[PDB]
Amino acid sequence: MAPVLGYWKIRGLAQPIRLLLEYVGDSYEEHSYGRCDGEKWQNDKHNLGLELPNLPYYKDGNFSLTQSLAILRYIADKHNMIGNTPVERAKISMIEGGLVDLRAGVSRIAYQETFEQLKVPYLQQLPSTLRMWSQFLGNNSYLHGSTPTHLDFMFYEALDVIRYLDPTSVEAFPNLMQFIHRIEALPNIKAFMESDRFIKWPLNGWSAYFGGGDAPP
Amino acid sequence: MAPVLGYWKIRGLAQPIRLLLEYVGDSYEEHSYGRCDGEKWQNDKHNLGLELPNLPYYKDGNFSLTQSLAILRYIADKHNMIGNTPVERAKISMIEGGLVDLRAGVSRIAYQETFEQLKVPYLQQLPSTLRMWSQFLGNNSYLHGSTPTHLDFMFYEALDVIRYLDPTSVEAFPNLMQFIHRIEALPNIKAFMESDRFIKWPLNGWSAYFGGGDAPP
Ligand SMILES: N[C@@H](CCC(=O)N[C@@H](CS)C(=O)NCC(=O)O)C(=O)O
Ligand SMILES: N[C@@H](CCC(=O)N[C@@H](CS)C(=O)NCC(=O)O)C(=O)O
Ligand SMILES: [Zn+2]
Ligand SMILES: [Zn+2]
Repeated sequence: MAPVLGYWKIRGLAQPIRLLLEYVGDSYEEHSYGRCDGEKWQNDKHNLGLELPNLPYYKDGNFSLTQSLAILRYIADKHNMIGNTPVERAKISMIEGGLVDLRAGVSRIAYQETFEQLKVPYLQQLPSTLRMWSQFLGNNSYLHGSTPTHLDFMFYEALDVIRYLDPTSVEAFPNLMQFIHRIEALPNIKAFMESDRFIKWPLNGWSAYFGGGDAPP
Repeated sequence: MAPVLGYWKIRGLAQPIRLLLEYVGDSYEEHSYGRCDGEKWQNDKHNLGLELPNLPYYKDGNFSLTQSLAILRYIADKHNMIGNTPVERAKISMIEGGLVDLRAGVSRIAYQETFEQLKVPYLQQLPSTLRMWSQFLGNNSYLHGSTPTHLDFMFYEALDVIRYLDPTSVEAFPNLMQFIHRIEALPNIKAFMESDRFIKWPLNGWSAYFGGGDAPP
């Protein structure tokens, strides 16, 4: 019995954790809740023993966790990706926070029925947001240090979702386009994404007006 | 030139940082932006050399940070409050993310015109969330370990903001009320709350329909 990752059968908040685990090659099992599996989650949520029940959850025998960033960080920490001194640990936590915000900017408007109109000031403001990430990355291959960390898988998934929302926005920054292909070329990431384990869709929860439904529109 | 904390002159995301800095008694300068000090922020932002510009920011010498949780954790890390093992560190990250959600539940709805109608489902769901937190605190004085951490100040603030929105919701859980009085009695915190540094209002941005404007309604 490997460590279990529990989440909706969507990319959402779990995709970076899935990408990280496949990158480092660790053993894990997913317990995936499909669109009609709400009751089953209601049962686990009551019975699993989670101290702060939520999705996603992570459970390895008696040890359990909720909160996407806590679970990412637990795996990142087992691999020495959360930095070495108070200054570095803090820098890494900043970058995390910004990447949380970058993904959630999509999430915040994607469930709204007025998505198509919220999209317009979203795209007016996005170039300055992408510019800041594009300048922060500069000509480094990765966000922090010289090898892939959890930060890169957060950043990847946010850039891939935004590129699907509006490709021209992301194409204005050559280094963010090259980052995207660099991650998809990491051999473990490429093998994952070619496997039947990979959830390509939906981006958000099924009920979203952008990146929802069972299949791309 | 002690450490600068920069933020709008609101409680919002920085209040727990102020309460923590106060609690450990470390020296710090606040640069506050008032409701029409927005142009000022843009100019400062221009010069602060922030890698990922935002508010709140924290700056000490040539070390700068954004993201509220990363600032909180840097201060907490310098005081041994982020945990001393991988399981522990992770657990603390999970509680933080929970507390981020707890406070953001109010912000999500507070800016909308339709706040008063969003409020109805919110308070339908609120007792089982408060119940989750009440059981997790259980008999302890503090959320994690036996002395106060950044966690407690995040929790205190979120509880106070919810107390305001609906006093009857929080009064149902005696251990949570006691928690609030405990935090309030802490000598450095009492002194802080009696000083004219202390920001009691607004809870959120001035433009919010709840916990906004110039004064309690
Ligand atoms: N801040 C949390 C958000 C988790 C959350 O909101 N989960 C949603 C799906 S994205 C959910 O279905 N939670 C379980 C529930 O509502 O019972 C995190 O990062 O894990
Ligand atoms: N997740 C971020 C959110 C920061 C944020 O949105 N800050 C707002 C105020 S609460 C802001 O005014 N940012 C300044 C700017 O965008 O220039 C954090 O926790 O610090
Ligand atoms: Zn590993
Ligand atoms: Zn100190």
